[PDB]
Order: sequence, then C-alpha cells, then structure tokens
Amino acid sequence: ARGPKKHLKRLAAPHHWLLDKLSGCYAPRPSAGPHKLRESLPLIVFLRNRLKYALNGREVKAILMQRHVKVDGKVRTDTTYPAGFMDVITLDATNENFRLVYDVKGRFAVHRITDEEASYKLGKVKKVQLGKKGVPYVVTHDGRTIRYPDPNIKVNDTVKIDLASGKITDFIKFDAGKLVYVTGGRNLGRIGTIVHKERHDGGFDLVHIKDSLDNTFVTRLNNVFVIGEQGKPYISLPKGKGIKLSIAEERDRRRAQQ
Amino acid sequence: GISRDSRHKRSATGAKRAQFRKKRKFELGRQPANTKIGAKRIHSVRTRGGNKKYRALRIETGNFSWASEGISKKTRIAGVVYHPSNNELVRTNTLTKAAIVQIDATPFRQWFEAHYGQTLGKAERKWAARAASAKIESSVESQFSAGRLYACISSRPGQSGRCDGYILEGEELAFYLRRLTAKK
Amino acid sequence: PRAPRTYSKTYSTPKRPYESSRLDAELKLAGEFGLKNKKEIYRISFQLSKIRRAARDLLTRDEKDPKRLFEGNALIRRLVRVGVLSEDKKKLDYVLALKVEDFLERRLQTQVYKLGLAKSVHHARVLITQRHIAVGKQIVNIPSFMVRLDSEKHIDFAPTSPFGGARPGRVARRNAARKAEASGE
RNA sequence: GCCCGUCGCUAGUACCGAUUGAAUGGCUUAGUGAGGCCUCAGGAUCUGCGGAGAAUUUGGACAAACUUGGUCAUUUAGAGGAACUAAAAGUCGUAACAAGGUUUCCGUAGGUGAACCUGCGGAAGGAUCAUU
RNA sequence: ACCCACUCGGCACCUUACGAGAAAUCAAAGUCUUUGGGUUCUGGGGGGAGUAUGGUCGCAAGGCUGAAACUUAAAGGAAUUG
RNA sequence: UAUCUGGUUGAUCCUGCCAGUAGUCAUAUGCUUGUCUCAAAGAUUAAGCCAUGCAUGUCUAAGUAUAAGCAAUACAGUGAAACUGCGAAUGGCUCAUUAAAUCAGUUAUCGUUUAUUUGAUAGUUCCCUACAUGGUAUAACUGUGGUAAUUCUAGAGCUAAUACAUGCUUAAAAUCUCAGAUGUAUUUAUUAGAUUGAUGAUUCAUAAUAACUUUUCGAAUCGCAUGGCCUUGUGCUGGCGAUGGUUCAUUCAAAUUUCUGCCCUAUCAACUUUCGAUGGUAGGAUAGUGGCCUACCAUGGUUUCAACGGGUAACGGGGAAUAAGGGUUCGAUUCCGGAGAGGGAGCCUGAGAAACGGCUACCACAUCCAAGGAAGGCAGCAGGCGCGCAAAUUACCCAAUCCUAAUUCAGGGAGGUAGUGACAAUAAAUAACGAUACAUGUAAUUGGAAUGAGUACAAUGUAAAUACCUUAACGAGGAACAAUUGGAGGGCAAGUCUGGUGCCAGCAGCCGCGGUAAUUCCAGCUCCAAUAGCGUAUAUUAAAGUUGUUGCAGUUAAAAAGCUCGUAGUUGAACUUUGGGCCCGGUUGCAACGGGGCCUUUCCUUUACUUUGAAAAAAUUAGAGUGUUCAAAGCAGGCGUAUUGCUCGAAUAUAUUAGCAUGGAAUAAUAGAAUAGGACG
RNA sequence: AAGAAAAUGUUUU
RNA sequence: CUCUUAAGGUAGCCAAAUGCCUCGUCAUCUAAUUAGUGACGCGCAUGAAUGGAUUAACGAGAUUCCCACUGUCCCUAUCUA
Ligand SMILES: [K+]
Ligand SMILES: [Mg+2]
Ligand SMILES: [Mg+2]
Ligand SMILES: [Mg+2]
Ligand SMILES: [Mg+2]
Ligand SMILES: [Mg+2]
Ligand SMILES: [Mg+2]
Ligand SMILES: [Mg+2]
Ligand SMILES: [Mg+2]
Ligand SMILES: [Mg+2]
Ligand SMILES: [Mg+2]
Ligand SMILES: [Mg+2]
Ligand SMILES: [Mg+2]
Ligand SMILES: [Mg+2]
Ligand SMILES: [Mg+2]
Ligand SMILES: [Mg+2]
Ligand SMILES: [Mg+2]
Ligand SMILES: [Mg+2]
Ligand SMILES: [Mg+2]
Ligand SMILES: [Mg+2]
Ligand SMILES: [Mg+2]
Ligand SMILES: [Mg+2]
Ligand SMILES: [Mg+2]
Ligand SMILES: [Mg+2]
Ligand SMILES: [Mg+2]
Ligand SMILES: [Mg+2]
Ligand SMILES: [Mg+2]
Ligand SMILES: [Mg+2]
Ligand SMILES: [Mg+2]
Ligand SMILES: [Mg+2]
Ligand SMILES: [Mg+2]
Ligand SMILES: [Mg+2]
Ligand SMILES: [Mg+2]
Ligand SMILES: [Mg+2]
Ligand SMILES: [Mg+2]
Ligand SMILES: [Mg+2]
Ligand SMILES: [Mg+2]
Ligand SMILES: [Mg+2]
Ligand SMILES: [Mg+2]
Ligand SMILES: [Mg+2]
Repeated sequence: ARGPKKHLKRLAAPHHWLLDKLSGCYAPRPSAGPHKLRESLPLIVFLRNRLKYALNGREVKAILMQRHVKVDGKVRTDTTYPAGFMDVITLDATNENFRLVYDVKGRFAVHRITDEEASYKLGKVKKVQLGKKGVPYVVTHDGRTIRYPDPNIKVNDTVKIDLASGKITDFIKFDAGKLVYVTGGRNLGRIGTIVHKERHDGGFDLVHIKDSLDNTFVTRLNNVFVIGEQGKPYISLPKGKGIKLSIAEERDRRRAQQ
Repeated sequence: GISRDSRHKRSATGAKRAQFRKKRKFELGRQPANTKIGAKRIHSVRTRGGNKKYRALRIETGNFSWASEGISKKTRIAGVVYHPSNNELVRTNTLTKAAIVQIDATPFRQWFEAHYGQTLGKAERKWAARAASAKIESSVESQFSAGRLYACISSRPGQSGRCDGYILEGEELAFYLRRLTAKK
Repeated sequence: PRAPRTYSKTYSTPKRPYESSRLDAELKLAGEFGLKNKKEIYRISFQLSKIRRAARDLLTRDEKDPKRLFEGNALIRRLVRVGVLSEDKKKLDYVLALKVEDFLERRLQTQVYKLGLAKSVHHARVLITQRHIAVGKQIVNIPSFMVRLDSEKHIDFAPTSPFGGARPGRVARRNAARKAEASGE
C-alpha cells in the first residue's frame, strides 16, 4: 500500500523464530538481503533469543557495532541482517563459529562448528545463466553470483563456496542417491537420500527421499538442498541429523533420562 | 488522469461495475506524442521507476535500414503517404510506428555507388567481387529515379524519441504500392 | 497492538437450576469438603467432563493408534500424578468412570485434614488461607492445590506462620504486652 | 349454555391521499465548466548568436462543480378519507353450534339496518353408508 | 346368451389388520427413529388477510401473484364422559 | 455436550405455538461491590463537527563549517543555522464505499517496474587543466525593509559541496572499413543461438553486423593509518574503509493475472451494444499485457446452471458463540488483505503516493482580520461538542518491542507505563478452635489463639513511580472490618406463618394471584437459589425433528395446484473379464487379514468418484511437557553449586471447497465399425 | 300423505 | 313509533356554471390570492334519461398556474407609407 512495509507485527513473524507472544507488538523485520524474509534468521534473534548473549535489541546493536559478529566472513553490523540457511556466523570474541542449519523441528538450530569447516559454506544453484559479454555465472540460494562456473554445474546442484574468495571449490550433482537437506515444507529440517525425481513439466518437480531409518517422503524440488552423498555430508550435521522421530519415540527418548 | 484500469470498462456480462479505489498512479496513461515532421523537438517524460521516455514532437531525420545489404543509413523523412490505422495521420503527416514514409534516398544512393558502383538508377576491384550481388528489385531501383524511397517506421517516436525504420521491399513493398494506387 | 491474551472459563453451571437431588448432592459435597460455594463443584465437574470427553474421543479410535496411545498414556500419567486415578486401573476406561469426589479428595484443604494438620475441613481451609501451610519450601494459601502425590509426604507447617515455625504470633504478642502490666508491673 | 354482525364509547396501528409535495444518494441525457497535466505559442530579465526562462496564451485529454430532464433506491410532511385491532359488565336483532328450529358449508350473482336472505351449480365436513 | 375354472385391466366392496395412525380410521393413510425408489407442488400458532402495495390478465365482476405494521394464548384435530 | 417442563379440556390424546430452562470475549441497564492475576473499552447512532497540545524527523571518524558560538600558520575538537542526502508511501486509525468487487486458497509474468540489501560487474571516453575546471550560485550569515496577521517573504553584500554544470589521463593485445572504427547505455534492422548454454516451450540468455542518440554511465568525492622503492624530489608505487556509480542477479516489494468459492431478492427476465459492449488488425498510451484509449472492421458477449437490476442496519478472511451428528448465528474490532482520510477530481516530488499530520481546484462546513487579506481537514494520541441504550486521562516515558534517519547516540501519542474501568476471564476474605449449661447440635455464658482488608518504616519492583511479591511496628470481638441480588402456588429450590389491603393497590415471562381468613400484592419473621456477584431488557445459540440433507408435515390439526400437456431442472431397466490355478511376499497373533507378480484365448476417448502425498501464515481450537504458590495464563524452565557452567524444550493433529501430483476402475455418465469413408500389416 | 308460534339471559368466581 | 298529501333523497356529487350566510372552514399554490385546485358538508335550494357520477379524444367555449416570449407595463423613444 503506497510502498514497501517496514514493520513486522508479532504473530506475523516466522514461527521458527520462537518469539515470545507477549513481549512487544513487533518482531524484527529482516532487512533486504541474501536469503529471504521468511527463510532467514535476523542477527538480533540469533544473538538475543538463540544464544542469550545480548539481553535486548540495544545490547544486540552494541554487540554488532563493535565488529564482533561476522556473517559469511564479513562484519555485518546490521541488526536485522537476514542470515539464512547454511550461513556461517563467527564471533571472534567467545571465539566460535556457527552454521545456520535447520534442526529436526524446522527451527534454525545453534550449530557450533570449527574454523576448518567454517572456512567455507554450501550453496544450492538457483540458476545457471550467461552474463554480459558471454560470461557464464551461477546464482546460488543465498543470492550469490559466481562467474565462470564449472560447465558441468546445473540447477539444483550444490557448490562449495570458498567464502574467502567466493569461488567454486567443489560441486555436488543433484542425482538419485545423494544426500539432501529439506529446506521447506512439512519435512523442513529432514536429511535423507534421493530415491526418485518426478518431472511434471510445467508443474512442480517432486523428489522422493529416504532417510537413514528408511522413512520415505516426497517433497517439492524447491526445498531439497543437496549436501553430499550417503554418510558423507559436506557439512557438519546438527545433533539430530534429520531423523524425524515420531512423538512416541521422542517421549521415549526424553524419559530414557530418569 | 488517463487510466488504463479495467474497473471502468464494464464487465463481459455487460454489468456496470461499481467504483472502488479511486484512480491510482500505477495505472495512469498519458497523451499521445502526435509526432510531426521537421524541426526536431524531444521532450523527456519521467516514467515509473525513475526511467525516462522521449516524446518526439516534430521529428525530421531518422535511421532507416535497407535490410537487403544491412546498411541502416541516416536519412531525412520527406512525408507520410500511408497509415493502416488512420488516414488522418497521413493527412496531418503524423510520425508513428508502422507509418509508411518517404525518405530522401540520397545516403542510400551514395552508399550503393561507393560500395558496388553500378549506376543504380542514375580497393579498385572490390566491385569485381561484389558485382554479382548488385542486382536489386525493379520496384526498389525505380524509386531512386524520383529520389523518394518508401519506408516503414519501426520505432515508437512517442516512446523512444527516434523515428527509425526500414525500406519497403518485396511483398511488403508490393502490398503498399497496391494500396497507394488504390487510394491515389 | 500486542497479541491477545487467551483466557478460559473453568466451570459450567447446571442446565437445570433447581434440581432437588443435584442441590442436595452439591450441599453434601460442600459440607464434606469445606467448599465456599457451588462454583468449586462446578469447576471440578467441568474438569471431569473435559477429561471424560478426551477419553471418549480416544476410545472411539482403533486401539494401537499413535494418537490414541500418546494422548491416552499422557492422560493417565497426569491423573495418577495428581492422585485422582488408580495405578491398577490405568486403561482409560476407568478414566471414563471417574467421579467428582476423586478430585475433591486431592485438594490441599482435604489433604491438610487427612494428614491431621487440622481439626476440621473448614479449619484446614482457614489454615491454608491464613498462610500457615507449606507444600515444600513454599507457603501455599490456595485451598484448591491438587497435591501431586509427591507433595503428600511433604505437606507441613511453614517456617514462617508461628504454628510450626518459631514466631510468637501477633495477638499473642499484644496479649503478652498487656499482661506485662496486668500482672502488676 | 354458547354465540354473530351492524350501530354507539375510548385508544392504538398501518393504508389511501390534492400538494404538477419535499429531501438525500446512485446511474444517466443535454448544457456550462474551475483546476492541475500535455501541447501551440509568448518572452519579463538573468545571461554568456545562442542559452535559462516568469507572467501570459493555443488546442487537447482528465475532469471537480453547477443547471436541466429522466430513472432507480431511501427517507419524509400532508387538509382529508377509509380500514383493522384492542378494551368487566352499551344498543338492535338472533345468523351459527341440536333437524339451532329454513341442515350447514363452497363458488357465483343480486338484495338488504345488522347479522344475513334468495337464485344456479357443487360438497357432506349431514340429519341418510341401507329397498335384488 | 348362460354355467364353471383361469387370467389381464378397471369401478368398487367385505374381513383382518402383521403394519400405520392422535384418533376417527387406513390394503394404503403399510413396507418411517430398523428414519433414503424417482419426482412436482404446498404448510410452519391464531388473526390482521387473500387485505395494502406493485405487477399482470379481464369489458366488468374479478382472477393470478402478494406483504407488513399491529394484535393475540390460544385457535384448532380426534376422541371420552356428561 | 444425544434430557426437556408449564399453558387450550370436566377429563383425554394430539397439532401447534406461547412461556419457562441454559450459554453468549454480547450489548445495555439496576442493585451491590472486600482481595490477587489478566485487561475489552466512542464499532453499532453521526466516515457527524472539532478548541487546545502533541503524533516526523534525521549526523558518522568518513558530503558542505571562518556562527563575529563554545571550549585547552588552512581548518583538525564540539558544533546551533543552512545547503546536500535520506526519510516522511512505514506506522497508527477507521470500516464509509464495495456482492465476482474485495477476500481465501491456488496460479502466471515466456507480460512488467522495483529505492534499498546482498553478490557480481566498467583498460575503449580525447577533435593546451588533470599535482583536478566554472559560477553559468546560492543557502546559511551581514545589513536594509513591507504586512494587523501565516512555518509570508523582497531588495542588497559574501561563501562552499558527494548541490549544480563541465571535463582528461589506463598503454598493452585485439578484428573490420577504406588512418579510422570497435566499452557500456538507447533505437531500429539483420545474423547466430544447431542436431554452440537454458526452458515443457520462445524472436530466451548471450553474441555478431550496419547504423542511431534534445546525451546514459564509465568518481574532479570523504575518513583513518602511513608503508615500500627511490634519480631522496611537488618522485614512483601502495593499506583498510566510507560514499557514489552502469548492467545483471538477489532481496524487500509492486502491478497486473489462472482456476474455484460470496448474504437476501423474479413485487428484477432479459442484459450489454450510438457514448466500447465481444472480438480482429494497426497505432497510441503504459513499467508492461489488455478496448486501457484511438481508427477501420466483424457482430458479437452474458443469461432460468438466475444474467442484468435492487437491497444489505455487507469491508473479506484467519476466526467467535453454540453445538451427539448434521447445523444455526456472528465476525466494525489485537493477525492478514482491501479501502479511506469531510465529498469529489487533478497533480508535484519521489524507487514507490493519484499521499491528504503534500499541493491545486470546486462543493459543504468553518477560523482569524486592523476588512486589505490570510488560513484550514483528530476515521493518529489525549480531549470537547453532538448523537445516542451505549464506550476512559487534554497523565509519564522511550526503559522493553521494534521502526526511521547521515544513524550504537536523535526521534517515534508506533509502542510501552500508570489513571478511569463489575466488558469478559483466573484464583478466592467475610472466620477457625477450646471450656460452661441442655437436648452431633443449641443459644447475646466465656477464653486462648490465627490472620488479612487496610496503614506504613524500609527494600524490591520501575526509566521514575504505582501496584503485586517480601516485610519493622500498628491492624478483630455484636470479629459493626456487619454480602448482596433475586425469590418462597406451579414450571422451579424454598411458608396453609403473622399484620395490612379487599378485583383496590399491586403482582404475574406463562398458567394465574388480588372481590374482608391472599401460601402470589404491601410488610415482619422464616426459608430457598446463586453469591462478589445477582437481577432486568434486547439479540442470538441449544432446546427446534417449530426449516427437517441427516430429519418434519400436507384425508380430517396449516398445507396435494381443478385437470392434463410441456421446456429447463431432477431422476432414469438389464447386459461387456467372471472364475479357476501357481507363486512371492508384508501385518497382526500354523490362522486370519492385506499387497504384488505369472499363466489360464488376456500381458505392464472424456469425466465424476475414491485413496495417498505435498498444500491450506501465525495467533485462535484440540493437544504433549512444564508446581505462574494453585488457576486463567505463559513458554517456560531443570540439574547438583561458591562453578569462571551443563542441559531438556517452545512437539503433535485439524481444516477435505477449489487447484497440483498420485493409486484404484466398483458405481454413474460419455465415444467408437452400419450406405463401412472401419481396423491391422 | 303432511300438519302453526317459541326472541332473549350482564362481569368474574 | 308516528303525521303532512304517496314516499321521505338511496348510489353518487358539491360553497360545483346549483350555497343565501360567504371573501364558509381546512390544506395547497403566492411576498401577499374575494382567484385556482384538493378536501369538508343538516346541501338557503345537489342527486339519478326533469338523467346521477365519471370519462380518452375533440373545442375560435369558461377558468387557474407554469416555461418560453415579448413595448402589456416600468417609460417612453425612433423610423416608413
Ligand atoms: K374478575
Ligand atoms: Mg496487495
Ligand atoms: Mg338461529
Ligand atoms: Mg338454520
Ligand atoms: Mg326462524
Ligand atoms: Mg376445517
Ligand atoms: Mg401463521
Ligand atoms: Mg371436535
Ligand atoms: Mg423462548
Ligand atoms: Mg494485601
Ligand atoms: Mg462512529
Ligand atoms: Mg499503513
Ligand atoms: Mg532477446
Ligand atoms: Mg496492440
Ligand atoms: Mg459479514
Ligand atoms: Mg458498510
Ligand atoms: Mg472484520
Ligand atoms: Mg458500520
Ligand atoms: Mg488492518
Ligand atoms: Mg490512501
Ligand atoms: Mg469526520
Ligand atoms: Mg487525496
Ligand atoms: Mg489528521
Ligand atoms: Mg498519513
Ligand atoms: Mg464486608
Ligand atoms: Mg412475602
Ligand atoms: Mg418446590
Ligand atoms: Mg410440524
Ligand atoms: Mg386443513
Ligand atoms: Mg387433485
Ligand atoms: Mg425435460
Ligand atoms: Mg443403470
Ligand atoms: Mg350467559
Ligand atoms: Mg345523501
Ligand atoms: Mg354544497
Ligand atoms: Mg372546490
Ligand atoms: Mg392570479
Ligand atoms: Mg328515476
Ligand atoms: Mg335538477
Ligand atoms: Mg366544431
């Protein structure tokens, strides 16, 4: 209505953020940025609600303006910067890195990682196109454009991004039997292996995924993120590895600690 | 102002639509350029997104392509002889896309002579090479004897401010000559 | 504006306002359990009806259904934890067969009587209200407390509240202050 | 016993109603038409044969607004008229309920203080399930 | 033409009602709380009222369509005893 | 949470409504009102009118500082003013319009624009400055003024830029034209983009050619550190950034867009079409598609499967109340979408507005005035008037939530805090226990205890408070620190008690009660019901199988059309692979049940329907866990300690319309070869 | 075979 | 119930070209109306082929209002034969 909205009412924020209902009338609206509004995690939320380093937004800004936080290797002093899937958030003080991956329940889990693999990050190839002057380029899920990609890289593949030079180091192909993260839908946060890809020309492509426990679910091609091969994920998986325990076995796991 | 909305312009059943949402800027129209001939005057229109259109009023010269030799020489527009959409545009010499104009033909004469040199209508041996391809349509070469080449406007002068076009050739040329002989 | 705050009713009034047998049974319950008004009985009946409805909706599903199993065992777990349900009869069809007195017994006001902390149910209610009873390290002045079957062994007088504590009270202090002169000095 | 209508008393509610009644809004015919916008120009005076150019101005399209006529929707005043309803104990008769004292009722038509009466056809919901 | 037997179709009738129904009664008014063969029309307490209004048909009488305000605790069906 | 009861009668069984009964985050009102938690609140009528005050401004190290401002060899800090930039298009409010419109779900952009963010990206420019151009420039400021008055401005004198306007340097390599041309941007034409990238698909991406531009970009910008080499000179190189910049991609978006779905009405049956209605061609216009508009043409387009018209005391949805099932009703209002800012219209700026705390005009209101003129828009926050049955402070604050800006700092009536507040919801004081006297109870026979309602040191809580939580002291005896609101014929719990009145007064939802022995009025006493609440009115839901699809009734209670025809609609006989067998194989405990495959003459059009899957925001609903002291709630929290901390969670189900994908092929429909114009090879 | 006239009754128990 | 001489003005209609009183009363039309129209009706003295009521069309008939129009007027002036 007359221009872009700048506010985000609470109860209109993404549910994954696990924001308190009766805290205020508003939630941090993710600024324009690499990933998305709904699919992102604002740095204020990651710093105050997931890690409890800052007590409020003022302390979040105090953290960010003294150049502690760093997203994908860059300082990113923006409080509502939309850090999203597979972004690397390194804090030099309290020296540690996190990889923004989805837990089994679909929330952006706090996933502590070491520097030797925080060096890079993975990116799903959103599109492959010819740029100006006939230069090919790859657009990844995080809005990155990388020129002169390997001529064998197609859409729905994954590329390992150096994150120091922003170049392609390795690339995984979307194919049957490759490890996939689910980055949307009901099965968000689940990890499995591709069983089949149904084409549906003009429609949406479907893909069948078998997790390690042999549970098979079908989801749209839009929200499957290749992360490697069976047993060999190119990233450090979170505590649950995308197993999707039912509520009964979850209760059994909880009550196994007595 | 002018609206391109469809909230007016009653529904396909014939029902008169009630009004809501008083005219919005993003559905505006503007007035036609009504490009004339001679004494170039180009006005800048600030369009949506900060872009810019060029209303060409009173355009004198444009770039016209032969498309048989791929030359696209700049020439002066003599006048308008035919308009499929409105004869009044011909009468008022309004420059508009798809308008059939007459161009001076002199730059084309010069290029043809300097390139092939075969007395079209009245480094040495390059014409020896490009002599077999020197024959052109009788209905095209006959226009040079009068110094007026028929052409069709392909740009939108009201949008881009240019009056580019192409020389009529072949079946298109024959069609427009038949219409000209029927209406003249 | 801020998100709305959810609130619910905790009771339900009877359909027939003047059923003589219902009125007599309610007054019997009020006398037996030292209740202030019929609203406490209404609240207990409302909770019991909610529990019975949940049990019926579970029973209408085929046995060994995941939802039936999960929510059922949750319901028995909660009921045996509060003490209303019997350890023996954990099959949810003996949840269907519960009664209001089962919930009225697990009240803190009822338990303060049943443990000898008070000489009447109404004395127990008064003792709870006047900040004399603690459950653990916590004074509880709510007569409807639903002792969790793990606080039953721990219900005792408070460190404050000079009946099981160490203080001299207030009216006793005033009586002693006046008796200092009343004795002659 | 019960009961029907006219006619009297009182109260209330709608309806009709001269006023070429009134008001409001939508749509609409024919007119007038501000204003900004595009455009034909125009050229204070600030300038270095050129440029920027205010007032002013041509023709357009968009059109507020007003007048007139029509239509619809909604509301509303009105001399007066004519019904209906209600209301402890009014007048006239007694039409119906019994074969209600002329069986009742329907349709239709006429008459008539009032219920009603009468003609023609019909029904039994009749006072006849019945005369080999 | 008649008599006997059978049959299809018809106007009906007698008995009993398994059944139905408030009952009177009903071979349908049955096969309806064990509620579904198909389908059309109509009713939603009594009045106001088949009135007002608009429409339409009619020469007219009128017909078809058709309210509301307001009013009211009954009106009504079948049967029982007087 | 599958329930009824009173009222037609002398009695009966019905029909049938009236009445009762219960709920309502459902309003209002009466009486009453002690405590804690939570907190709806000028929607309904008047999208009626508004005094006053506030609600939008914004500066970093990093655009412009000579304030004649403050401070201890160009300025160097701070920095009012102003120029520049950005924002002011978000928020907040309201529900007036609006009925295929909005909206919801689902689509599309191979039909477009997109400030910003993020990522990538620019050796090509010249026909006597680059060790850096101009005022074509001015604000602030100084000084001189006009007006009664406005956030009015004139004249005069300076001065800058990331304002405005100009304008070079980057060779090298490199192909065409006959020395020049070749970056990018625009426009046209042409070529390739194959069977040398992408798509289901393109005139796609992209490239190439020839040209074309009232010139687009290709930093004359800023901060901080200074380094290396060195002919140590006005040397050559060189760091981290800020800001700006073309194109592309991305993000925030926007605009159009597919399919299906809206309440009542026929006392609306034809509508649209001259003045665009439906389509075609061309053009114009637009950011772009499109009758969006124009010209010519064709006569189309919608409709009983309800068009069109009319009403709506209609914004749509998420949802709410009630609900055995099926439903009925509500949804101005916390979130989403739309629309509006007194009514219209027009427009500037800007990426984005047809903006209204922007402008212009008319209309209606309406304000100052010195009469010349000038100025307006509370459906933002308070507040006032009015309207009404019907709704609160002209309070405090940016501390939290977030937003904006040049931005850690400023601003924010957004928002939060408190005030008012029996909207609604949670919890639950008004007593408990002994001794005397009599028959577990009894009463003005008495005692020791207990404590909060308040009051208040303090502390905490808070942005500062208030209050809650915690507590020094005080603070019960008819504990007067005194609970009410409705009732006592029936429905319906509770009086054949007393006085009063005497068909009066009055009660009574309904039936009824009152006519001098009133269980019904007015009272006293006593009792009943609910109880910090209770009553009344209205609306609505259940009851209502009194709207009936489930599931009503139509002989006589209301209702079968006088009768038949007949189009739409609804419905419509049976029949086409059935049945043997051999296997493999999952689930329950060899049996049962499911599934898949082979033969058996067989092998693996169009629909409806049904399965399954993805989908249908959150909040709300069900629901798991979790001692907010319990609870409503909330999404918290839990674990042993003298740590330089470990850890579980914020699940799960549901919307069965429409669309998508998928298995089945019973049921129901549809089509085949008949003048063979048939099938197969 | 058949057999003239006959109107009315206040309101609440 | 009567009596004057039979009946006793029904349906309609009206201060009507029929109403004295009368410029009736009420409404409307106007600034103002003995006018007009619509009502009312114990109507001096309305009323049924001495026809009553109403009526589309028609009228050099009588009447009121409105729009247009104008020297009818305000207020006269001028020209031609
Ligand atoms: K009486
Ligand atoms: Mg939108
Ligand atoms: Mg009689
Ligand atoms: Mg008789
Ligand atoms: Mg008689
Ligand atoms: Mg009858
Ligand atoms: Mg009725
Ligand atoms: Mg009878
Ligand atoms: Mg009722
Ligand atoms: Mg207190
Ligand atoms: Mg209002
Ligand atoms: Mg907004
Ligand atoms: Mg292209
Ligand atoms: Mg076109
Ligand atoms: Mg609604
Ligand atoms: Mg409305
Ligand atoms: Mg709403
Ligand atoms: Mg409203
Ligand atoms: Mg909203
Ligand atoms: Mg707006
Ligand atoms: Mg207003
Ligand atoms: Mg506006
Ligand atoms: Mg305002
Ligand atoms: Mg605004
Ligand atoms: Mg008290
Ligand atoms: Mg009494
Ligand atoms: Mg009783
Ligand atoms: Mg019925
Ligand atoms: Mg009947
Ligand atoms: Mg019949
Ligand atoms: Mg048919
Ligand atoms: Mg069949
Ligand atoms: Mg009698
Ligand atoms: Mg008469
Ligand atoms: Mg008269
Ligand atoms: Mg008259
Ligand atoms: Mg006159
Ligand atoms: Mg006669
Ligand atoms: Mg006469
Ligand atoms: Mg004549």
